[PDB]
Amino acid sequence: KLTLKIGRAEGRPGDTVEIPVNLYGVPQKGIASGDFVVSYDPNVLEIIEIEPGELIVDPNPTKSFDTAVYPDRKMIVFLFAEDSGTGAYAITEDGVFATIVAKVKEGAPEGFSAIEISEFGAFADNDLVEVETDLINGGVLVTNKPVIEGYKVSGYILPDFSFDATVAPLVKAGFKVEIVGTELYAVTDANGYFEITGVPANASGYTLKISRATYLDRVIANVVVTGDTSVSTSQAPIMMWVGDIVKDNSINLLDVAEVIRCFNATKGSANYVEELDINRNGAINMQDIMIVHKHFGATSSDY
Amino acid sequence: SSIELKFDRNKGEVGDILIGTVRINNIKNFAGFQVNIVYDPKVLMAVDPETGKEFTSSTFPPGRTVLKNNAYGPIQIADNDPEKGILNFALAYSYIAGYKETGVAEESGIIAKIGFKILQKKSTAVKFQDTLSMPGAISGTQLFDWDGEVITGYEVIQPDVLS
Ligand SMILES: [Ca+2]
Ligand SMILES: [Ca+2]
Ligand SMILES: [Cl-]
Repeated sequence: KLTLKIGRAEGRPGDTVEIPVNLYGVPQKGIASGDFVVSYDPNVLEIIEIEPGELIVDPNPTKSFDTAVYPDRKMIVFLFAEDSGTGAYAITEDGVFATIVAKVKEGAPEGFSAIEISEFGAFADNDLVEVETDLINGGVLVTNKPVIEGYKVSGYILPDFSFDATVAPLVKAGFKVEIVGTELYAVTDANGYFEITGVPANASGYTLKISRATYLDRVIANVVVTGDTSVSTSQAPIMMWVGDIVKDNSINLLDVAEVIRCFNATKGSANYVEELDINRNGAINMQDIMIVHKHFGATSSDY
Repeated sequence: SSIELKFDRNKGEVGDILIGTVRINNIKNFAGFQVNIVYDPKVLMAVDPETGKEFTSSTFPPGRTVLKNNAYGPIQIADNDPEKGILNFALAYSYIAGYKETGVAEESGIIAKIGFKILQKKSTAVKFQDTLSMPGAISGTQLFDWDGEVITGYEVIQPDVLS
């Protein structure tokens, strides 16, 4: 059964949206003519243009298909009449009859803004016989919720040592997680959380590189992205080992030697280097060294 | 569970050397330590207990009977201020995960022997004392296990006054 459907779109104020006008159940005899009027809310939408759809087969589509946009009347007039005079440019298949290209206005109210077939004349086939037709209204869902293409890769990271609430925000924050071979990255927040959005689909798998000054780089290979991907949870975080201070991807004596150069320094003193204060308690001492020792002799592969 | 400083002799003449022995007792899974020790440098001079050679800023006390297996990479650090009567030193195994795997913890032993040469026969005290660079220490002592964690819940046994 012949049906004319105004489609749906979703946008934020300022977005350009495309609202398809579809025809279904087109008779075997084809459709040679049609006329109808759509009403819209010009508070929400500025119509930019109406593109003839794939169903419009006139090489000069404007000769068979035209619209008249009347913003003051809140109306778009659609007129179709196969221009060949012999049935050649009659609509013969179901599909997109036209595309309404509209800009959602800069300070437009939110909510669903209906686009409705407010007046309908007739669709008639090549023999001028009127075809009985169903009407379906549509519109644009205007919200302020952002939509990102591509996927979110997220997770939790935790340093492997003991610390309390006075320093948790300092030691949990600042891990860089990089998607290797891209410019995509995230930095952990005060809770050890990171998320990278807009990550392209890749079922072959990404490698993630987790890095931070004084930490042993961690590489997580084969991260498959076919959707939003969580690589770890706050209860079972990705652990990171501190002690790669002289950066050679190994925790060894040169790393400990660097802490010793600041041995017993306290926050505010000449020789205090905040990075060497492993546990950030305000003093550089054997307690910091013993944290380094937790993973002594370790290299990135040992994770 | 304790750490103690104790002297072999509590009396002496100018020029004698009193041997202060730092000892740990029943310290579970012990793998390292740091201590801060204060004395009055007008009365006592920190010296090697066997040679009488005077301590400098970098002198690490000899004589420990624990953490002596070079397989686990002991690292010793001294940061004394003899002019101000302060000894501060620390030693630990670096390969604690290897020491742990062996499964035999050295929980009692000597960690330092320190001579104090008598400069004056004046009543005087030597003691573990807290210091700014060791927050959370137990009277200027920090002991560490083979997991690299601070050990708590032990007594610090100070020596009696040296009269
Ligand atoms: Ca290193
Ligand atoms: Ca510290
Ligand atoms: Cl892990």
